[PDB]
Amino acid sequence: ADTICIGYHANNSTDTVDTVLEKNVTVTHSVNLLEDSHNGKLCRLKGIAPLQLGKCNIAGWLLGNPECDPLLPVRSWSYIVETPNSENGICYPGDFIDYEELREQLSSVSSFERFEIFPKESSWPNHNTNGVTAACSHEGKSSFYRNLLWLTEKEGSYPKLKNSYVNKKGKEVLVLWGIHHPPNSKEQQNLYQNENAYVSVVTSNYNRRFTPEIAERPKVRDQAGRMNYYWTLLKPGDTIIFEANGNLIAPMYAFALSRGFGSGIITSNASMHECNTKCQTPLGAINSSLPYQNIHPVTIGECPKYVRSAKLRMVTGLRNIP
Amino acid sequence: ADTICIGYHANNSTDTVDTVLEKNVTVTHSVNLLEDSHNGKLCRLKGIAPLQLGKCNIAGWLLGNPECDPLLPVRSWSYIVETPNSENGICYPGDFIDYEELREQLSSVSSFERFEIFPKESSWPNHNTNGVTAACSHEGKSSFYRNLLWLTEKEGSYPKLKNSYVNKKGKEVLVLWGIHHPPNSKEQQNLYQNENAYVSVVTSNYNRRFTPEIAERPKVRDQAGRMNYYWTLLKPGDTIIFEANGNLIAPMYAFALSRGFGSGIITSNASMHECNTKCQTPLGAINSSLPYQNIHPVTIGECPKYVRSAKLRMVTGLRNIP
Amino acid sequence: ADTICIGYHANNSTDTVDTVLEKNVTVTHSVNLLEDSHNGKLCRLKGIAPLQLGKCNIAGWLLGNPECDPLLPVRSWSYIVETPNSENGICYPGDFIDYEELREQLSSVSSFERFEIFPKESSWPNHNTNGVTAACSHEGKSSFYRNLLWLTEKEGSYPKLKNSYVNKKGKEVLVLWGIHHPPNSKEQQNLYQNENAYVSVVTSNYNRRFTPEIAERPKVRDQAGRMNYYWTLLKPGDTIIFEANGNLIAPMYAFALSRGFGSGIITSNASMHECNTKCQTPLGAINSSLPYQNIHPVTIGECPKYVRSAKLRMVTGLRNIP
Amino acid sequence: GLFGAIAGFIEGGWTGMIDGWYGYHHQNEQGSGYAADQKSTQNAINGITNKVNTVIEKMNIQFTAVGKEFNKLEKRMENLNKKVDDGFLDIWTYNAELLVLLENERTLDFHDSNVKNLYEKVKSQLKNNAKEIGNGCFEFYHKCDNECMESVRNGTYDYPKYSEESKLNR
Amino acid sequence: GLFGAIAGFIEGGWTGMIDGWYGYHHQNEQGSGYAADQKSTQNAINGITNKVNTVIEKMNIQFTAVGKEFNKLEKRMENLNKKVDDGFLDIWTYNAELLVLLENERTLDFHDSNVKNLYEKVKSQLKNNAKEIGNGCFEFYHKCDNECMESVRNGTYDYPKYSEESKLNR
Amino acid sequence: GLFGAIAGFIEGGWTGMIDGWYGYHHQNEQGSGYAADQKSTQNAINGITNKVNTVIEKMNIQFTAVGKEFNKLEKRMENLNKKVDDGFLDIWTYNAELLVLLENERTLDFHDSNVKNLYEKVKSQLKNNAKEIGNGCFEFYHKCDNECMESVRNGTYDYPKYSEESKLNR
Amino acid sequence: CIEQSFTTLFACQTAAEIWRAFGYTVKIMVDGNCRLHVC
Amino acid sequence: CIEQSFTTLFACQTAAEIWRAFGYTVKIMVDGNCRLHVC
Amino acid sequence: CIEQSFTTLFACQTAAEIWRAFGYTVKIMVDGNCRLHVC
Ligand SMILES: *[C@@H]1O[C@H](CO)[C@@H](O[C@@H]2O[C@H](CO)[C@@H](O[C@@H]3O[C@H](CO)[C@@H](O)[C@H](O)[C@@H]3O)[C@H](O)[C@H]2NC(C)=O)[C@H](O)[C@H]1NC(C)=O
Ligand SMILES: *[C@@H]1O[C@H](CO)[C@@H](O[C@@H]2O[C@H](CO)[C@@H](O[C@@H]3O[C@H](CO)[C@@H](O)[C@H](O)[C@@H]3O)[C@H](O)[C@H]2NC(C)=O)[C@H](O)[C@H]1NC(C)=O
Ligand SMILES: *[C@@H]1O[C@H](CO)[C@@H](O[C@@H]2O[C@H](CO)[C@@H](O[C@@H]3O[C@H](CO)[C@@H](O)[C@H](O)[C@@H]3O)[C@H](O)[C@H]2NC(C)=O)[C@H](O)[C@H]1NC(C)=O
Ligand SMILES: *[C@@H]1O[C@H](CO)[C@@H](O[C@@H]2O[C@H](CO)[C@@H](O)[C@H](O)[C@H]2NC(C)=O)[C@H](O)[C@H]1NC(C)=O
Ligand SMILES: *[C@@H]1O[C@H](CO)[C@@H](O[C@@H]2O[C@H](CO)[C@@H](O)[C@H](O)[C@H]2NC(C)=O)[C@H](O)[C@H]1NC(C)=O
Ligand SMILES: *[C@@H]1O[C@H](CO)[C@@H](O[C@@H]2O[C@H](CO)[C@@H](O)[C@H](O)[C@H]2NC(C)=O)[C@H](O)[C@H]1NC(C)=O
Ligand SMILES: *[C@@H]1O[C@H](CO)[C@@H](O)[C@H](O)[C@H]1NC(C)=O
Ligand SMILES: *[C@@H]1O[C@H](CO)[C@@H](O)[C@H](O)[C@H]1NC(C)=O
Ligand SMILES: *[C@@H]1O[C@H](CO)[C@@H](O)[C@H](O)[C@H]1NC(C)=O
Repeated sequence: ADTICIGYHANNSTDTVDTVLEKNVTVTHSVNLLEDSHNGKLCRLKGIAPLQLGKCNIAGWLLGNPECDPLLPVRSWSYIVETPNSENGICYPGDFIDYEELREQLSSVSSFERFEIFPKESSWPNHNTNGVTAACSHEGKSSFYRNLLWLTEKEGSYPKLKNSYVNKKGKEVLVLWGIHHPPNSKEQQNLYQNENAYVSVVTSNYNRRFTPEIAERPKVRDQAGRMNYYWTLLKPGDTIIFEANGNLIAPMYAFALSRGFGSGIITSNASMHECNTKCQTPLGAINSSLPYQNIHPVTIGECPKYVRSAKLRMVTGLRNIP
Repeated sequence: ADTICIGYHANNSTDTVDTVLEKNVTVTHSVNLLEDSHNGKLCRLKGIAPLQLGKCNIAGWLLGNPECDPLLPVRSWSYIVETPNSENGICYPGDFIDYEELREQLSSVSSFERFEIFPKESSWPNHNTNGVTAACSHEGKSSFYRNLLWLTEKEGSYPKLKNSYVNKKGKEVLVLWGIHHPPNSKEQQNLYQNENAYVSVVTSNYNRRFTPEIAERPKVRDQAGRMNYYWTLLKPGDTIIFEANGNLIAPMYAFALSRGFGSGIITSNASMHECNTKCQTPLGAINSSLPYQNIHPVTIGECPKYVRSAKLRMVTGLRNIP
Repeated sequence: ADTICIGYHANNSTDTVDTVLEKNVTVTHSVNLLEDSHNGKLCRLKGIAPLQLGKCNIAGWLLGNPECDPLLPVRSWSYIVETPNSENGICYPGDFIDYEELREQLSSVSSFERFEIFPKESSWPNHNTNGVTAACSHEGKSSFYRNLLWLTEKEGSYPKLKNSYVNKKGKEVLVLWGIHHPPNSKEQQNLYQNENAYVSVVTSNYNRRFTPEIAERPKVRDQAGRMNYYWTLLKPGDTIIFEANGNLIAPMYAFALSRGFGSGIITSNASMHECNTKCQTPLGAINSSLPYQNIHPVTIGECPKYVRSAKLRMVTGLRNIP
Repeated sequence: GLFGAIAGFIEGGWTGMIDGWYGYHHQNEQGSGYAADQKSTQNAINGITNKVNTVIEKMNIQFTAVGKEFNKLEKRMENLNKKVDDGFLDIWTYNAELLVLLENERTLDFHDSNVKNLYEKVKSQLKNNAKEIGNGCFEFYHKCDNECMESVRNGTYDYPKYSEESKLNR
Repeated sequence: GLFGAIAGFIEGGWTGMIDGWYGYHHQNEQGSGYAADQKSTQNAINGITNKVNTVIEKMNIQFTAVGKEFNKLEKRMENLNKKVDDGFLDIWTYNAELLVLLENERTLDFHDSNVKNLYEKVKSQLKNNAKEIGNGCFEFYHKCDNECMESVRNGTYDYPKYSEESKLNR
Repeated sequence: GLFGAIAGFIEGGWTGMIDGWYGYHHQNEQGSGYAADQKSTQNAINGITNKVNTVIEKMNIQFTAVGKEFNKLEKRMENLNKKVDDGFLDIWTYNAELLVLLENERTLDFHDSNVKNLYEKVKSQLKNNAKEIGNGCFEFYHKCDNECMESVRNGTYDYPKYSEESKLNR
Repeated sequence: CIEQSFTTLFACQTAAEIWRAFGYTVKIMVDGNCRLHVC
Repeated sequence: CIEQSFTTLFACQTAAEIWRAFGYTVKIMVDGNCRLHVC
Repeated sequence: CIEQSFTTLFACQTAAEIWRAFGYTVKIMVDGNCRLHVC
């Protein structure tokens, strides 16, 4: 006699999923939700290449450490890459004050204009501007930071100075400067004339007076003196004023900042290729529609959500029983 | 032949819900869990009206900026409202140190007693107490903060002073004071006599020595000098001591604080009405038993849980098939 | 006629569980997931006893307050217990700078070697090292911290001193020192000779110059002067240098630190017993395989996850209907 | 749906049954009418309202939450605070929406199950004294007046009582 | 319940069936007794214990967690730390309680389903060699000794073997 | 499974049915073959793909997330930041895994239900014009050519049409 | 008649409206609990 | 023929591959939505 | 006899007590896994 049977699909699938009641159920159809593949490359993001600091770090870059000269013309970037070798930073020893905050600020900068805030020949008429140091050597000559200017006595005198810059860039301007602390009083006298010298820096939302601390520190890069490095953000339309009768390492170049969201600083061992991505990790770029990934918690762009999971597979079909 | 059928309710409901398998299912009964309605008003909370700072900010309020005089008698409040116009703060230019921390402290204060910690006529017997400034003008006359006192030389001298207050209020006492920094040495001499002056302030858990910084700043409100503003909380039973031979802007009124939980500072464009609520947001008050709301993340009182959702509707009845 | 019936188990269980649809369902089998039992004791962790500070706090312990002498030989511990009576800390009044950070550092220390960084008799050849104070009395005699050394003038002079220690321990070395602030100028002169004295402390990642502040504070423990207390971590292979012409309370003993994970500082009223646990809370130790506990959020070791719940019971069997 | 009854072998609902979610329509010599099944309706309202209470109990309130301020050199702390606020908001938005979606699916399935179980309960009382005619309906092989109908509705139908007359008819 | 069997058409449980969650009670000339169904009991214990393991696996431990201290001018940081601690505790308390409530509902429904499927399995073996008498019970139209009973219990009942004698009796 | 059909009373699947998840195998004088049931297959693909979309919609992206730095005297802040990062990661890992486990269980049960409902639908059309022979199969008491078979498959089987010839045969 | 007790006002209000939609009488008693007497 | 609309690319791709595994024809239209025309 | 393997001690203990409640014999082997030999 004739028959009809009701039944369900089976196929050759070997994919498995877990449920709460049962592990490793073989199923006819399923989909992986966890991305574990990346291309092992640093890529452009939305077309724009990252800034590779190489053997330089952020401090070497923004002060203009002469070892970092290849970075000087770069104006825009999609993220910033340091490496475990990013070591060339300050070259004349001292401390960089609020460095972590500066790195945090830079993480939302997408481009800047490097400009001459105090032109070297016209800004400091009665001071020498040519001071260099063997601690910042370049091509076998004593040199100095490309964005700062060492002011010293001229003809035996270091008269009180006052210079100011009005921010007409329509953008925040990042100003860096330094304070020099000689190791002894004759260096103080030789460099700056005035034994009891001061520096002050003033904006509408920043004010600090600096007094040098004369003392012999252990030698670092052959230097017994020290140089501390400072920064502030000058708001649009504000004025910054520098006053000193010694010890000021003056700004020469500053940075008009353009903000963007989604940038950041990462550390990476990967190599730059000519590729483009929507999602970069320090291990490689991700090109995926999957909702989750277990590749890396550090992400630039628009990336799957990081989880610690080893497997996330959703069944769509049914128990496979061929 | 007779019949009986088993069946289910249908009605004229057009409400829909979503499930995981299916969107926009029309159902016979359901309930909205997401509150999206507020009354567009600032209200009292549990009976107590908020403190509306209006054109003043916290600093103008607690220093007693003369523009803020209407605030002087208020003793209790349920929350504090600033507006985008809350601009009258310090009137003699300078910095307010640890201002964010002071705002955070004030967020748990439900009332205070404003009291004369150092009575003007008896506290400073050998100093003038009448100093005013055009930077803090009121009714067309130079004036000064209502809670501080500008001490100056009397008969050509500014003798060393020491005053102390013992906290017998059984509450923390908020003490504010200021440090004046003249623009030049003749002002220093004229106001305070002593060229190398100091101020010290001491409690059991606070101690600071202040030394004036004489220098010409750009003029702000026509002032080249500066005044920095400081605060501390004097614990019950502790003593605060002020010592100076110049430059002290002395406390005159202080605040015995009563703590409560659930207060806060909000910024709002809404208007005060004669209404009462259990839940206030910067957009309006909420009167709801619903568990969630998408109105605002800033809440005073006991409010539904904020979520970004646009719809949360739970079905209670069944698929509606009339 | 013969019969067969299909059915389900029932028993005498009175355990209940809740579901979403129904509360207090009596079920045949179930398991409690929420641990609410602890043994009411402080125990060893993985064999190692905790450090009980007793009437001392961290500051009294690491400075060597003479009241804390029983702690001096302890070298390793599994966690640190303070009590509500842990009050003996600094004995000569002053501030302990970055104390919260020091406590946070100590929370990952599992042992240390207390060693003589500057031997008392050889380190300070032209200074007295025997200064004591009644503020740090012991056994009815003026005494001093066991890990620091009060240097003073010898034969009327306090010559400029410079001492340094090179860290050859292969571990971070915790160095503590103090800065003394006499109440008046004759004490300054009597103790240190030099009226305008300074102290400096220098490592590769620490540098500070201290200048005493001479003034009469209210008396605390009968002292009008003050002593501030400082610390730093000297990295392996680095050198720390002390320079002074007065006012230095010198390091004498320091601590070579061994790091471990999972340690911490707790406050507890419980008593030490001869027991061992994998999980300690301030109320008692937990010995449990359950996934959750509602005993305490503070945990040392490997503990069930803390939740606020009063009951978590999972049914494993079925509705019980005897 | 999972139990095959609602929008399934009973193709539509009844606007005429106004006094509960599940029940009966009868037709005999005396007339026709709708009547909700009171026990399953009442148990289901008890279950569904307990479910609402349970959902609400677990998250329904927040206490005062106000902004914090950070100065120009506290950008890391300000970003940390914002990461915390955004991250908790992400989690609670996810939790709230998914709890409602999942409970909605379960609620519809629960109603489907209750209809299916009421149908099977009647089926097992009538046995072969009635025939299954489609769409959730039974046609009796005997006369079933309102007393007989009520005994079906309250689960006390007496199969032996009508079985001889049913036997003759089918 | 969702499958209509437990607290449903089988109104109560059996304290006399002590060796599993589901099974059989028989009565014939040789006697009467209870016997658990071993396959469905064993599969269900396997499922339920896997479910416990899965729940436990996802959250069962915390490592050292101790308090932090803040000075008098670190109230924002102290409040930020407290917001983090309270917020994580809110989330884990919610997660733990709701996971247990939801899994408890599913567990009871799973048992109900297993009883229902065991009933239907016997029903489909016996066909019209027995009659459904209520409360999960079948009454044979033939003599069914213990060998016959065991064949029902282990799913190898031989309908043609007894069908002539059943036919004569009904 | 919960509905007793898949890996249940229909013991295995069909590699020969390649055009949907559920359907029919027939055998008559004209031949034999497989055919998916198009309506239940299409509704199920619609449901399952909506479920995937819903899961994905609720969590599928993170925006830029980069490390923060802390100096040697910011260890509390550094630990606070790490507590936040680790705690959110714990929660999202738990959420993701448990959502998939729970939805996987529901998906398999959904397929089981669809097979069960298709079986019962055919059963209720054929009534006693066919006999239930085991393993999801019916054997007709009448000749059922391909037009008859298609009417079973599309839910329009005409029981009165074949009932006399069926009656004679059983 | 039927008694229900609710720890949330919302669920109490929700339950009352369903019963009333089917023609039942509902008396509400607020006492942390919200209680329904349904007839 | 059948129309589906998806707010996620992933679900769109997932749906297309299932239909195609059963021999259906699928045209995909990307338009925030991803739409399937299934025949 | 039946073998089970558990990644958590808790679930192992839970499973052993259920089997034993029904009269089965359970031998436990702890080896990260906890294993049950059920007879
Ligand atoms: C369910 O509804 C049925 C039908 O209304 C109820 O059964 C009826 O119960 C009444 C009891 O008052 C019976 O009346 C009695 O009849 C006997 C038998 O002849 C007579 O001797 C008594 O003096 C009395 O009048 C009636 O027979 C009976 N009808 C049927 C069809 O069973 C039943 O009580 C209801 N059960 C529940 C749980 O609501
Ligand atoms: C389920 O239980 C039934 C009933 O105990 C088992 O069936 C019985 O299996 C035995 C096999 O040892 C059969 O004995 C054999 O009988 C034949 C037929 O007359 C005889 O020729 C052989 O030499 C042998 O003695 C017995 O007939 C049979 N009884 C019935 C009622 O089928 C069955 O093995 C069990 N199946 C499982 C999967 O546990
Ligand atoms: C489900 O499949 C069945 C079987 O293929 C379809 O029923 C068939 O429908 C056709 C309509 O073209 C019927 O043909 C008509 O037959 C009548 C009756 O003798 C004749 O007078 C007409 O001129 C016409 O040729 C055919 O009888 C009918 N067969 C059966 C067994 O019912 C049905 O249309 C399909 N339904 C759906 C919803 O797909
Ligand atoms: C991202 O991955 C997709 C594949 O998943 C790439 O799309 C393929 O591109 C190749 C060109 O090399 C085409 O031949 C294929 O037809 C495409 N496949 C699909 C499914 O679209 C895409 O190019 C990748 N994008 C980037 C930026 O790497
Ligand atoms: C909060 O809202 C409820 C309504 O949801 C208000 O209660 C109503 O108050 C009016 C008076 O204007 C009464 O006539 C109604 O009978 C009340 N309805 C209910 C459902 O209780 C309540 O007054 C509101 N409270 C506030 C403070 O605005
Ligand atoms: C932790 O608790 C378990 C019990 O849950 C203890 O194990 C028992 O130890 C006693 C010895 O006093 C034995 O006689 C029992 O047979 C053990 N029972 C089980 C179930 O293992 C264990 O000793 C406890 N551990 C600690 C460190 O307290
Ligand atoms: C499995 O089946 C698919 C679809 O029918 C086919 O394309 C593939 O070649 C098969 N693979 C194996 C290994 O059988
Ligand atoms: C819908 O039904 C409700 C309840 O029967 C009734 O009160 C209302 O007026 C109806 N509305 C419309 C638009 O039919
Ligand atoms: C309940 O039943 C268990 C298992 O049969 C038995 O061991 C126990 O003694 C009983 N307790 C009571 C109070 O009946």
